[PDB]
Amino acid sequence: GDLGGCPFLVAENKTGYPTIVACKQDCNGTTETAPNGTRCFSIGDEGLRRMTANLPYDCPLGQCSNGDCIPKETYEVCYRRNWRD
Repeated sequence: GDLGGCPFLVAENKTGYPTIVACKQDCNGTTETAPNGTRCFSIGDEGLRRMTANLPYDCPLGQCSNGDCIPKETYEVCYRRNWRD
């Protein structure tokens, strides 16, 4: 063991409910894949990082299938919430 461990970056709704922004990631060469059917936003780690903190964005909803966030063509307001910045 020693493989993986990296947690998934999350967007949140106004009150703090988290949703992942990617359905897979690479952790030091180990791929980690979210369970099929998991709710996600199809914006990616990059997308979350580009969001201005504490501002509302219309985030595209999806559902994980084999490591990919498959968009539902629906949207929900989501936020990037830093500890500090």
